[PDB]
Amino acid sequence: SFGRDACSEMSIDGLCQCAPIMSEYEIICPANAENPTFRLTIQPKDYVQIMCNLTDTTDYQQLPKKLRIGEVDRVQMRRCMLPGHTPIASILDYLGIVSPTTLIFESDNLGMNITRQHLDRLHGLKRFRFTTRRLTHIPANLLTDMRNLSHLELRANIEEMPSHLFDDLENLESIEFGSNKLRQMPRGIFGKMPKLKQLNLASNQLKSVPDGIFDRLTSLQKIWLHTNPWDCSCPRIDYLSRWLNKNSQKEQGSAKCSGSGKPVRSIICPTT
Ligand SMILES: *[C@@H]1O[C@H](CO)[C@@H](O)[C@H](O)[C@H]1NC(C)=O
Ligand SMILES: *[C@@H]1O[C@H](CO)[C@@H](O)[C@H](O)[C@H]1NC(C)=O
Repeated sequence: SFGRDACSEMSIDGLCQCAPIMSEYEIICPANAENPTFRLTIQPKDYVQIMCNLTDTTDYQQLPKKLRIGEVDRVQMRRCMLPGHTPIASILDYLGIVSPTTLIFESDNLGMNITRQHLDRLHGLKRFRFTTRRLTHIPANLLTDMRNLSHLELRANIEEMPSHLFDDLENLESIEFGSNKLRQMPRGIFGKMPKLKQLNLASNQLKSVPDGIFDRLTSLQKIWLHTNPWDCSCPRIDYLSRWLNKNSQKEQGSAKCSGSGKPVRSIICPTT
């Protein structure tokens, strides 16, 4: 585990400087640099933040060596690059970060397309947040083996969602897919979700949803569908209008119609 003694040792060799600030530790890599490659914030056994400023993936050599942070709950990686075709878990391993419950990877400088390999050796993760302003295509295998995952947030201007994205992810409790550019939803995307309580599909580009999309969401408590250009023509909006009327208590905010602006829940489709 990383402490005051481990922090003191770093300020002798000169590779990286450590400073005991408040109840945590601020690590600057390289030490004495105006614009450091790494800015680490370590609050022992609780939280570890990695503030990056890399021109290329090669700069990961500037990371503190022989560092043994140990067990940490939350890991926040801001502006960091994917270490090529190597898992993000390697950066965690190099720093001695053991069994993280949460991982937040926010970066507009990824350098490449996020693959299943970047998320490898992270099957024990409970919470995962991946944010990028850049146009990102998500593969179907990306979240495989992430079976212990209960919270997932993906804000990446994603246009299409692969159908087998949540294949063998039954422990999921919360999904945040807000402020993406999603036009569609696959038919059996939320098939095996017996533990999902919260689902956020707001601020997307959804005109419709396939019939029965939320029927297998038995544990659902909250749902966000607002700020979507919902096509409220019948019989297309029937399932969603009926579902949002029956599960009005679950709806957070109000999903409105493209033309009128009337809540989707207030639309009553006829039978023909
Ligand atoms: C990142 O590093 C470059 C030099 O490579 C520097 O010009 C820039 O100001 C740095 N940015 C931040 C936010 O530190
Ligand atoms: C990611 O992959 C897609 C094809 O699946 C490609 O069109 C896109 O340009 C790639 N992204 C980057 C940043 O190269």
